[PDB]
Amino acid sequence: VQLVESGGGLVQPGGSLRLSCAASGVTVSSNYMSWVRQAPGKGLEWVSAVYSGGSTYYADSVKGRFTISRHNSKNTLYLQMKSLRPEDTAIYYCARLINHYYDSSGDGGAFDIWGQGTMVTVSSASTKGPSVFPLAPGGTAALGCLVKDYFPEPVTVSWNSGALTSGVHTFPAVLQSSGLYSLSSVVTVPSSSLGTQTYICNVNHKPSNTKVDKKVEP
Amino acid sequence: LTQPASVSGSPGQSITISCTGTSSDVGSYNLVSWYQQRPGKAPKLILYEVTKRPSGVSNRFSGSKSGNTASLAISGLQAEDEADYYCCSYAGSSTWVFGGGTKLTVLGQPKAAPSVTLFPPSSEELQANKATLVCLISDFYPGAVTVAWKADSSPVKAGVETTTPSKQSNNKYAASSYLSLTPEQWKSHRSYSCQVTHEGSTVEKTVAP
Amino acid sequence: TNLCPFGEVFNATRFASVYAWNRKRISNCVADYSVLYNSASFSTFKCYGVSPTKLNDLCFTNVYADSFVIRGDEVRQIAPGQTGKIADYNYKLPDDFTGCVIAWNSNNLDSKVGGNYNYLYRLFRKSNLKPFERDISTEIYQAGSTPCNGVEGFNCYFPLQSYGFQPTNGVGYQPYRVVVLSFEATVCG
Repeated sequence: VQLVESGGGLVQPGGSLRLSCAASGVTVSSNYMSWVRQAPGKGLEWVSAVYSGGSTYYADSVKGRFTISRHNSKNTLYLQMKSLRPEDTAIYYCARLINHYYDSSGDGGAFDIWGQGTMVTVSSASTKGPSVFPLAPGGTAALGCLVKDYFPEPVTVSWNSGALTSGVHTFPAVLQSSGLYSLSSVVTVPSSSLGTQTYICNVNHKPSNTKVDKKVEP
Repeated sequence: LTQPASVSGSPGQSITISCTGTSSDVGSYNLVSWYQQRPGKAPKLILYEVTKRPSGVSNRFSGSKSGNTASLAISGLQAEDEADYYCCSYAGSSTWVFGGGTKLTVLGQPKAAPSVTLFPPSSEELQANKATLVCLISDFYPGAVTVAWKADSSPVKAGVETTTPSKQSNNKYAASSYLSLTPEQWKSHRSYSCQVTHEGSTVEKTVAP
Repeated sequence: TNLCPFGEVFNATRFASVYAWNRKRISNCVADYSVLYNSASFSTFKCYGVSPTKLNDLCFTNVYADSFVIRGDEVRQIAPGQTGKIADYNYKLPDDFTGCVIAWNSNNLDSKVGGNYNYLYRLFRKSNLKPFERDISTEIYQAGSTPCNGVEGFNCYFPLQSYGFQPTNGVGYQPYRVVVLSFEATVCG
């Protein structure tokens, strides 16, 4: 039935974290297990496996820093991480690895039961509110707000206090080398209206108690 | 392991998705598996030992191996098969290696070129000794673009951040690219350009101080 | 003129693991199997050649006393014709077995709070033992088609498994000590 992960969070470079994978309806001590990780927007990467007799194996990018283990009394698998690097930021899945005795015909060698995943962010960034910049602007004009350098996600953007939603495209954020996020919102409005109607974007970043209004003018 | 980044098919068509490893990976063992992944969800096993299907996986999905290359074939392609697909292989000595992933699109509307809006740095941002170029990319289908920036004529890699594509409510895609810039760099060049290539044809926008 | 030292095997302080079962040769003595039978309340003492009282009449060239520890629910496998991890990978009797199988619960001695892991049994083997064969090798067992390269890993198992004798174990998982008497003339009743 189920593998329920926990323990993920935010940690600074060189910090430590212990992930847990609590099993239900399968016995961890009777199974090959693995940890597989997925950086945001990237592919799956195998990280670690435990087999019989306590034998354990690891990806090169992880040797000496991570340790897989289990507690039979809790029916739980663990991943203990140390010396965390920014490139260790990922969703971490635990999975069951079937083997020869799964059907006693073939070798198995695949991950059939997967945890939900738990997010691990390795960053030295601090909670920080965004700087908001207007992006001033045929039949239609595009105008915008740049919501720059905030941490962490998310941020709320609205236009004219929520009354302007038609033609609004708010874009998912990007992450910079600095560790901070930026995103933008644009509204397409009739360009005949640019002299008569006003346009204000409203930015709310709750982690930093930051609320900003910015008038967007030609 | 090496997979195509993208694969396209119309409903009812048949596709194939390849996965190339080495004599050490796909070539040495019959332990290839495949996984389907939907946004925000965990991977789901659909093939293992090269060709076998878990209970509950439709036999529209089938797998094979030849030399160092495994293949995943999907017939009677349905809308629900739009997802990411990953191959995996035993890599010797109790280790495992995944392919980079392939994004399968089930074509459900005609191809569409990206719509591009480029904003230069605002006055207020410049007055704070910073500058950002903002390239917003809308209405493209399927959802794969590459973005290249040019200061005047020369390519820029440093200071560029581009988002993954994201599905709009009309099932086309949007993306963002940012160029972080010095105020002097912004004032000094005659122009900057963000070039969005979609399906081998490029849309460009250009701004100037 | 003197008795056989059956207490040297039965009342021994430590017992072998089953995969490395002890054999003690017994010879040049007089053996009364009726006092051995009534020496304790054994949970098992079953003879396959002839009975205890019958044995006090015979003479044998040699008697052998094999001894070891297993868990309760495996005591049924110490019998001719049986199958299972124990009868096939650890200790096997000839089908044509003339002797006695003697066992008793050992929970007070051989279990430990938090577990005794000193007692082992062979879980994996590529083929069955022969009757009275002993295998104490410790090669990595290759369960699948990929090489083990001499270490534990994917489908590659250390072949011995430990019992975890805890005093609170269910009776099928409690330790039992076993003595098997073989009768192949130095030993008489």
